[PDB]
Amino acid sequence: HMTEYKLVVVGAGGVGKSALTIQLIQNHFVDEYDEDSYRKQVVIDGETCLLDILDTDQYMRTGEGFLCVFAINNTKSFEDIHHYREQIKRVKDSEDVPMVLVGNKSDLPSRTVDTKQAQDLARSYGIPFIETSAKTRQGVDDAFYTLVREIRKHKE
Ligand SMILES: Nc1nc2c(ncn2[C@@H]2O[C@H](COP(=O)(O)OP(=O)(O)OP(=O)(O)O)[C@@H](O)[C@H]2O)c(=O)[nH]1
Ligand SMILES: [Mg+2]
Repeated sequence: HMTEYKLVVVGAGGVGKSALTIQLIQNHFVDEYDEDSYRKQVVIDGETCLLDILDTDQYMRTGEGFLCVFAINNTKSFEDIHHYREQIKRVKDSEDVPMVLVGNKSDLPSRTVDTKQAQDLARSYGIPFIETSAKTRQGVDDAFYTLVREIRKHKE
């Protein structure tokens, strides 16, 4: 009676992958954290979805959609997005994998990646860009829901 979506959250260490997932799962922001996956049931456009979420193998090759996360005060995390996308394109053998680019930590003032750099990168890949804060919860639902919608756009 519900539809499963297998989602994988990738990106450089420290960008807030666990925090974003924990925000989705328990509606709270964890300052310090620690080895498995999470399930969440959520209605998205009138469909009961069971999200199966891996934070950071089986999931990489069977994942249906990817959140590619960098932090907006970590220029290197942003630069490394290319490596994460090439990896995904390799291990799914397609140039057209459901994916959302997420720029996390928007609450922080120390901002070294501009919204234009990020908009440019996402436009080049043909994917949505969503800005988030795991701390304030801004954008978190939006990122996961938009990923579900990209998966649907691609396959039944
Ligand atoms: N201010 C702020 N801090 C955040 C945010 N997201 C995560 N952090 C902090 O950044 C640090 C790293 O967050 P994690 O979720 O552990 O990062 P991760 O990407 O899962 O790191 P790995 O699991 O090592 O790959 C932690 O101290 C978090 O509290 C955010 O949106 N805003
Ligand atoms: Mg993590």
